[PDB]
Amino acid sequence: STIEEQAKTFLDKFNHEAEDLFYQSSLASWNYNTNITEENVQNMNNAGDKWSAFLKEQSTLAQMYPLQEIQNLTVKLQLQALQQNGSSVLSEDKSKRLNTILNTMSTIYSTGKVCNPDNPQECLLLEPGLNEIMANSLDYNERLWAWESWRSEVGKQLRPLYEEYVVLKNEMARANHYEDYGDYWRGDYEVNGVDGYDYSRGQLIEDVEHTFEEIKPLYEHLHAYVRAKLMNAYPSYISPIGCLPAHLLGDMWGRFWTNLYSLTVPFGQKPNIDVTDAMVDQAWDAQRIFKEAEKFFVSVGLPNMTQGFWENSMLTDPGNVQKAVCHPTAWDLGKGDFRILMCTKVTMDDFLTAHHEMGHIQYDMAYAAQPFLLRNGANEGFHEAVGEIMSLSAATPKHLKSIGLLSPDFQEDNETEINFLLKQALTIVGTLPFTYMLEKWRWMVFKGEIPKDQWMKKWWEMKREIVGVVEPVPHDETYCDPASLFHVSNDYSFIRYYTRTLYQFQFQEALCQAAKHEGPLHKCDISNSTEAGQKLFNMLRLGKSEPWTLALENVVGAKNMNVRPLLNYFEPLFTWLKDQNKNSFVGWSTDWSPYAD
Amino acid sequence: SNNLDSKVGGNYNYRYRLFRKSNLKPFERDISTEIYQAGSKPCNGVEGFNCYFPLQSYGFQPTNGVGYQPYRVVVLSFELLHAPATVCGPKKSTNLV
Repeated sequence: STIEEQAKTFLDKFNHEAEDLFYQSSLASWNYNTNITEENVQNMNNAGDKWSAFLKEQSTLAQMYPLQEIQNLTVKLQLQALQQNGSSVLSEDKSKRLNTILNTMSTIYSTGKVCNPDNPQECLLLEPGLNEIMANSLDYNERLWAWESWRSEVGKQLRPLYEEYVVLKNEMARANHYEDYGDYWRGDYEVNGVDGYDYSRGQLIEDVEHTFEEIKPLYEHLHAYVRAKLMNAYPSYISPIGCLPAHLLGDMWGRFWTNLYSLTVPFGQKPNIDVTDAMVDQAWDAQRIFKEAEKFFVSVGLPNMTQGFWENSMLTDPGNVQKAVCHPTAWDLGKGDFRILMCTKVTMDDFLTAHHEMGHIQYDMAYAAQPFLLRNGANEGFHEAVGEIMSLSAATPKHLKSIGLLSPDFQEDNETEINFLLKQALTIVGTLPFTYMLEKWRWMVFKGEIPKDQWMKKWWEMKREIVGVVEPVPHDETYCDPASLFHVSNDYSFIRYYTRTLYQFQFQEALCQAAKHEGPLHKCDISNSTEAGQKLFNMLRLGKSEPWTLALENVVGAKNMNVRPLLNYFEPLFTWLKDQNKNSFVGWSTDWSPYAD
Repeated sequence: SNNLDSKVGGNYNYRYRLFRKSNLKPFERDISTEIYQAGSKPCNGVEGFNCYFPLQSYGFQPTNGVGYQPYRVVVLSFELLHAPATVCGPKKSTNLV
């Protein structure tokens, strides 16, 4: 009768055909990751190309239904996915050139290497060679050579390729009614047509700016703690008031301080929680670790797994002849068929990794009943943040003592919790401004505020101001540091890490309140709390059918990102950092550099 | 019947209707392939803008879940009519004293 039946009928036609087609590509990827061969990679690529072609052919009818007078949010969200053209707006020459740029940029990133000036015949590749130098090795020269030569060998080669990527992508986004490809990434959280829950694209830039100022009190104290500790290892290069060198952060990109835990132990004489021996003594295996991990999910009140889930999952690498991908990855094969790939070992490192991938399944399995176009997450933050809150509560010693891994005689004290708490801050607190730094720089590059020649100049400027980091050797305009990152060269969004981090503690504070927990969040454990899982499943089942702000309003107590649950998590850490920073300077000084004279 | 009716690629022999111009009656059967016309324009026997082919096949693949696997369903409708009765189950019988 009316026009409404066209969209309601067409989406049902797409949701029927695109469902099996998408699964044919997903199961083909499962078959490839389970057996890396020449036949499976072709089935994976032939299936993906087939489904991708189906999306463009269906966009013809999607654009013939204007959403101007339509108030149905379900019809609006589903058609907007197909109504957009994306890279199809430009000619094949510009689209093919873009793919050649990313394929060329990804290859130069993967094939990077550095050998010593004294030993040219042993050049170490990006992985595992150079990564261990920034992570494990404590030598000042090995970390400096790996950093500077990487920027010269890989950073310079990726500088010119990054130009057409920014230029070609800006033309793509601008044709799709965007300001730039930076705003294109900000469109993920877009919400239009809802009273009290609308969200503009530019609001993300204000959220990271506001929350960064609220993270600064915790970041400035930890930075002084890390500088004071690293100054003991490198006193002839690090000033007690200056900045931290870039090659002493812990990685080849300056994102995490997790590798600096050995150099920044709060109490190297006190013990820590580790059940690697308890599981081996209790005769645990890859299946029992997963099976006992499921008891945590059912205890909190979340749905249990099926027989097809466990029977068809991968627990180990099936030989070198049929070598599978041992990377943890939660798979949604479709039609209720969910599986996980992991080469699990008996250790606490894989104990929490099991809950992480199992947490991803609880996300996807919740909204599995939604339509195909709506059977996805509302944003990038909700996908990965829900997986961490379940594993972190499992890492709490209260759960381990209940299951029987950590013995009950283990003493718990504030001195011991700071070891686990500050180790986490090196990963969280030492990463929050770095993502805000990168995405702020990248967002300005897509918009065009920073000239192409001033990349290294403005990048080094932001490093001293935002994070307080300085390079080991000065770089001229021919360098391009952030383009050498995996997410940048492979066309990925890194702002999700910042949003996922703040969303992680927001959901944790919501579930810790659902567990009737008191005190800081670092000692929180939601085990055996049936209301905890019930509160989460009410949110996971939404998928992308409702606004993302609505899921946060009735769960975590806000519509945007917030630092309130971060400080409560690191509440006693702020006191500890305050005492250790008594003989140092909170914050940093942009006038100091390791190559100063 | 997942181990019996499921087929690699989907059992295309078992199909079903997604849309119809009117709601069926109790125990009604309609196997027409008429195009569901929503707008004032004619479908001319082909789907498109405001037109849709109402029948589609099932995706009964062996990898389906409990909610999508095939289930051999049978409905048993009874009729209490003025006409005489014809069939009831076996009556108990015992020894002869």
